[PDB]
Amino acid sequence: QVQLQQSGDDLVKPGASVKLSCKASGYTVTSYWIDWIKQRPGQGLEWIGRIAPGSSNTYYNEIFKGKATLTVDISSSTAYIQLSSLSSEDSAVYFCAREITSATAMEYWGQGTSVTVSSASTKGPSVFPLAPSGGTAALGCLVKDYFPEPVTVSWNSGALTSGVHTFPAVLQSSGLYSLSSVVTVPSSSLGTQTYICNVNHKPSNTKVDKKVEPK
Amino acid sequence: ETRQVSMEVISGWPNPQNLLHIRAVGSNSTLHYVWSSLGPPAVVLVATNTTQSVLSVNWSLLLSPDPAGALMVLPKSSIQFSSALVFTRLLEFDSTNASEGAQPPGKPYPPYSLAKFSWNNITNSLDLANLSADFQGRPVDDPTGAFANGSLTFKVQAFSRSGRPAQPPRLLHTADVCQLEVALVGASPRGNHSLFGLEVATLGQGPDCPSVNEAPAVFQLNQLLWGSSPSGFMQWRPVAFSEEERARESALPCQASTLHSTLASSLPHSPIVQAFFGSQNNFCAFNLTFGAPTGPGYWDQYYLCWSMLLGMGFPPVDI
Amino acid sequence: DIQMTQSPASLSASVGETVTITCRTSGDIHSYLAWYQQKQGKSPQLLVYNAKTLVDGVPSRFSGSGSVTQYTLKISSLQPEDFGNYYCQHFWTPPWTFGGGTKVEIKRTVAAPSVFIFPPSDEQLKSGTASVVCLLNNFYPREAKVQWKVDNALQSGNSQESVTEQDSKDSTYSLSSTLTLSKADYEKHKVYACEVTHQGLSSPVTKSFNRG
Ligand code: NA
Ligand code: NA
Ligand code: NA
Ligand code: NA
Repeated sequence: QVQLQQSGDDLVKPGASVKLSCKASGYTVTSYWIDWIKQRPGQGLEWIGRIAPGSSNTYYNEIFKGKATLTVDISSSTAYIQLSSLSSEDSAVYFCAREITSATAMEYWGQGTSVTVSSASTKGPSVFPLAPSGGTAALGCLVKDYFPEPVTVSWNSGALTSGVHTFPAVLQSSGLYSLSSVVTVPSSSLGTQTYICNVNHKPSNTKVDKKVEPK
Repeated sequence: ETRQVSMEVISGWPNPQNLLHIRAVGSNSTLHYVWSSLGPPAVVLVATNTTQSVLSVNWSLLLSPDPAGALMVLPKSSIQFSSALVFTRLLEFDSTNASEGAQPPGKPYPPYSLAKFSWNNITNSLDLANLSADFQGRPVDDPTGAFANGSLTFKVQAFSRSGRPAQPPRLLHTADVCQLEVALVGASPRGNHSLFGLEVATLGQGPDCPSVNEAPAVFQLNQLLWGSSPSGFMQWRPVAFSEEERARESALPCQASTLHSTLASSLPHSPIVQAFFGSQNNFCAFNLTFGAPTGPGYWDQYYLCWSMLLGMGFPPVDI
Repeated sequence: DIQMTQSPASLSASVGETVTITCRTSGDIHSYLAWYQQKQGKSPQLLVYNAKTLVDGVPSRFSGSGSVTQYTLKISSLQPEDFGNYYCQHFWTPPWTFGGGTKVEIKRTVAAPSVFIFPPSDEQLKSGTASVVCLLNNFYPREAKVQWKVDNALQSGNSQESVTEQDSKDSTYSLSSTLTLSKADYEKHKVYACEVTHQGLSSPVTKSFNRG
């Protein structure tokens, strides 16, 4: 029932600002502090600061003073972080989290919002099937030529999870990303069970379902 | 309306410390106050809905590096309210050229942490007919000899029924409060024109802090409520006295700063609060400062007395 | 500030073993210390707070202890799902920084990959490019070699690989290799093959198709 719902992944230009949001629900928003945490790709966690939603009282890590501004809108139970004067070092996933009652841990975390700082244009993916050629077959989707990261891929709207592998994206020589998601299934299911990969690229608002069939 | 009050001094070995348990039993409730001078002077306040709640003390755990759980009121399910009040620092300001009502009141000296005081043994002071005891102390390290003939005293008194003492400031009590009198006596100021004060911290409810709710100052009343009544509260008059007999002419203003949300790490560490509550970061701190830059002061006789009430339930209606 | 040293930065252990991660601080933090686990692609999850309090729902094989400047996370009877990154965080003097992290890797038996090959889709071929995909599924350890052959000619410089982190059920890796040709180049040749070398195989395994 406690949920922190963060805004969609973003592409932002060098030197611009961006405001990320985190909507809290399932509890009284003014009774707990909210923190923001930064994670660069492949790197560890960095504490940005905290805000008390009732008063807007804040503490900041000195490293982010003037980069980050925390605010809250109490009526909509929404926490915001404004990131200003963006550069490449700001490309990261930003998590909102709710403190525990005692204010000595972060208990509930949002899913994170990825920000990529670049002058390049956003581009949604093309999705192509990887069609199935002891009694297990592999099939998948090729999610190609998108920018920036990330994309998310699910199979049969989340109903298929076992045997799924979604690979890390690779940056192609074009400057666009590509990835594959694959699943192993019973070879005997292939004429009777439909397999659909569901792709979401939030920076371009591109959402695609691709049915994957024996050729 | 009335309560049966028991008071016990609870001692242990090794490393004896002052711990005072006041238990004020009503018809269907008990109020517990646990006062201590282990760390900065502190009180843990617990209200229960049983006449049979008890305090457990594990002395070896209380004195260890991780004292969480060493103090308990049982059964835990009976607890209706719990909090703490800590007196963290004795403040001192040079008020030469400051104006009355300034914040800060003067140029601050380095505060005395009350966690670094040593205390007399409270056993001797316990007066069961008056329901009182006192904690009297001085800094352990005093290279200047400022407390060579000085001390800071916290006098605690409980009450079985409602009443109004004759002695100023004549705060109306009920059976739901203790009275605390704090007195600084005979310590040397570090310069002329010193205003003294106290930093007080409470354990807050959620992230934010309550405000002080507010006739000459001798008939005025300030009140701080932890939450909507019934709940913890403190009440005091905005006056202190600069002479032991508390003549009206010796009265000084007592100004309270605004309450600030404060982390544990910005206060002297309290093993008592950590024993009862575990690690917590929601404190609310404020400074009380006594006196104006001119007029009566601590400087007259090196004497300052201030009184307050601390309670649980509905505040005394002092009118 | 408080300086925190989390150690070790990485550890490798087998299922069923007990391991420990230590966080040392520069000053007494009075048990204001939490531990998190973070799995690949997920938010961190709180395991223990106040040095030693286990969060409800977290398995009892996780325990924390410590006081003053020395704090320890212990994982008893390590399971495959324990793979991932762990972080301490203090809540004493701000800033409330994190330890540098500990990557926990799971040792397991050698397992050879299952290999699959995928021709480009007709949909893709319409747009002038061809991607050929080779999947190496569920293998251990991670070292593996994939070579592409097109009409029996070894390819170089026109492929890219990607590899998963260890699987949370069986501790294996999976790998994709993608060969990228222009459509013209794809339609000039017949036989597309990927050849896979790995410790767990007696000799290289080759999967191929003929365009069509
Ligand atoms: Na966003
Ligand atoms: Na002094
Ligand atoms: Na204390
Ligand atoms: Na005086």
